Amino acid sequence: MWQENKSWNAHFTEHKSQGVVVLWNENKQQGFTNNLKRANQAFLPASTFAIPNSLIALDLGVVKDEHQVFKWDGQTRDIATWNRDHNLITAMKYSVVPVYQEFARQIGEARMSKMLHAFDYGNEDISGNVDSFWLDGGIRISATEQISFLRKLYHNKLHVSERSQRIVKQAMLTEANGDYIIRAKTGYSTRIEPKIGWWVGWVELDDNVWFFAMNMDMPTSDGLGLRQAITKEVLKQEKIIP
Amino acid sequence: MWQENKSWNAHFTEHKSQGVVVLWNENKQQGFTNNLKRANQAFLPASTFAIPNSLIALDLGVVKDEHQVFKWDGQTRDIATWNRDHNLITAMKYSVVPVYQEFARQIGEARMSKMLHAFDYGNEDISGNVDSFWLDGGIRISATEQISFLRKLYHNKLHVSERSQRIVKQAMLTEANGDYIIRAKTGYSTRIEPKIGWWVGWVELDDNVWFFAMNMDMPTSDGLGLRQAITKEVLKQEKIIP
Ligand SMILES: *C(=O)[C@H]([C@@H](C)O)[C@H]1CC(SCCNC=N)=C(C(=O)O)N1
Ligand SMILES: *C(=O)[C@H]([C@@H](C)O)[C@H]1CC(SCCNC=N)=C(C(=O)O)N1
Ligand SMILES: [Cl-]
Ligand SMILES: [Cl-]
Ligand SMILES: [Cl-]
Ligand SMILES: [Cl-]
Repeated sequence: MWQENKSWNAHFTEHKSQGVVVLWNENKQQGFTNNLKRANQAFLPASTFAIPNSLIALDLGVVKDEHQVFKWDGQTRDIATWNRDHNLITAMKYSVVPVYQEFARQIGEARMSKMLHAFDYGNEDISGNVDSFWLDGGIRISATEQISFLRKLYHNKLHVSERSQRIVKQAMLTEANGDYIIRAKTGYSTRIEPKIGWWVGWVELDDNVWFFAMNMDMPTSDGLGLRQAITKEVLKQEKIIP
Repeated sequence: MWQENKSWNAHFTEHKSQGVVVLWNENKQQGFTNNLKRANQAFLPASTFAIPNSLIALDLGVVKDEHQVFKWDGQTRDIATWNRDHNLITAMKYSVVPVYQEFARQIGEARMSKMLHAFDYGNEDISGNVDSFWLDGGIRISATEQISFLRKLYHNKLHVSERSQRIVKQAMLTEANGDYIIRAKTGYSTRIEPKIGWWVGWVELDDNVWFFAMNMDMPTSDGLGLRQAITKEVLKQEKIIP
């Protein structure tokens, strides 16, 4: 099921990094990883929680559709792309935490807990503030657990409406060309050590789908680009992308 | 509120070509073109008919979803990408005419005629073979009529299910990056003169949608890349994409 290829460790050590890459081949039902222990270590999801958050908000009617405008509250925050109006698409593209905090408040602790357990999402513990539990609370998820959750979302197998899953997968669109399509979500956990960066999603090919989930130590914000770069080095090495 | 900007003709003249580019700014509700007369001139849709054809097939249940396999009939044809199995996604990516001909045969003349009237699609005339009318029959559509049809599709306003419109817009995915998303469909009309190439779709920005419809004379197949190249030249000039 899960095959450890320690050869991939060079992709982190060459960048003075520490992390895990997890790949799942949907057609052969095989998984690969550089580090089995870290692949099964759970971390704060950070902005990768935007995928289950958006799913629940859509299914419960908190969000009508991907065109609904969420107004900026006129308060300037550190990330410049946050200080403007957003919809479901740009909220995910720019990881607009205040938009998702409002989602969680409208969803409520009771319904958030039931959906996360139905999703089998991580440890299913929303301990902490309902608007911040994925940033400084008790919810934790591993790379392999991200893969399992994403595989259900791809097949529309999650216990929400098919429309909700289609819309969220549309918002996950990150990159597309004649060779591949990448639907993914970035993450950056900073409020509790260890500071890590996430990148989870999948690569759609013509005749296969390659799921991926990676996290890596992120002591400073200068290495955020390594999240996508290290993953693409593994995808290139594995003949998945040219 | 159309605006004719003959400056764009240089993008055609540089390649010793002739054609029309039509842009629609959805936010401002204003249009732009290099040739107003040709913008309203109707041609055979050719493979751009894959958009309404897939919509009808999905809504009628002829296609269950985007994963359903349409097996190759065994006949070797000129374009090698046609000689394999395809789903709704790869059929649109490779413009696999035999797949779409099979769609039209299962839809039938009566249901195809009424769907096109409901769509207000072009001259709504499906005269000819039920599996070739968009290639050598009587159906005609202009660039401005293509944009009219695409704007309804973008807002889920066509008189089919919202699900079928979402799936087709997923199949239209052509290119995406951090700057823009393009959902579009190419076309090459070769059976009846004049030989023309098509490119219709839209460019999704964070804050706006730019619908485009272009057609150009295509005497030989070696200029097909000019369909996207000239459109991007126009999009770059108007500061729509970097
Ligand atoms: C989610 O992981 C976070 C949020 C919890 O802070 C957001 C913030 C960022 S990048 C912030 C720094 N930008 C430039 N220096 C991301 C991200 O994934 O890029 N998500
Ligand atoms: C639709 O417009 C046609 C069909 C009617 O033949 C298909 C064929 C092509 S050409 C593919 C590349 N051939 C040589 N380079 C297209 C197209 O739009 O590219 N659609
Ligand atoms: Cl978030
Ligand atoms: Cl959608
Ligand atoms: Cl076709
Ligand atoms: Cl999409």
